[PDB]
Amino acid sequence: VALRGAHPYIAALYWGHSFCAGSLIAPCWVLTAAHCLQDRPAPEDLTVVLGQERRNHSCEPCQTLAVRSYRLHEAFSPVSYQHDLALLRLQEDADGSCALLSPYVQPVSLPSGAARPSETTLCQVAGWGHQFEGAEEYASFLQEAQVPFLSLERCSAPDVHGSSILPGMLCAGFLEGGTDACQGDSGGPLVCEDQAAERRLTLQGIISWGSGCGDRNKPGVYTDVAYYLAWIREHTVSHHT
Repeated sequence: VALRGAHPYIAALYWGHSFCAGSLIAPCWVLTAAHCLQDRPAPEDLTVVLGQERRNHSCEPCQTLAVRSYRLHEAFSPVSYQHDLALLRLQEDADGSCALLSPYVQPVSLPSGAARPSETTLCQVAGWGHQFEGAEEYASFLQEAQVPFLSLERCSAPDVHGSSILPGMLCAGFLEGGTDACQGDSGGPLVCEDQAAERRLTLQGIISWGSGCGDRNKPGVYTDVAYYLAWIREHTVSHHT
């Protein structure tokens, strides 16, 4: 598998000094977490960079886009984080174009929903994660971890995430194994085996919440993209029908 062109769908989202990642699901659409947008920033103050290697760093294949509008799931809860997803409609330029697809910028495929994930499913989470403030020249690189899907039964254990796990959420990671809580970003991609899909890997999770960087790792909790599949289709459709 490739490495600088490793996760060409991952988007870097900026507002003020806050940060979130998301996933390019088509040239004009990015999928992220609703919690990233719950304070309702003006679309004009958002910046999306596709193809970025280091946060805050410009780069030759980096593409910077404005956002035209965005939609949070109408039922998102800021308290429990149930239904933690949003769509960004990117601003098209003079030509009707949004992301210029390239070897560094490519959309990720949505799950089929045919494929019901199991503890044997293999996944990957990408993100930048924790980085010490100051000294930009030392900005971290995108990194990735291989994580297994973690059953609802094991995730809802009192000892793991308890009654905090709600329908529409899924878990991935190791019970004690470690190292994802310091490397994922709110809204970032969990990409897993679909097999019943044209592509080998599809986007099956959006980084939602989990244990704090620094504490002992728990599995991360992700928005279960497949559960919202009709919501994502309906709000991206090209034509009213």
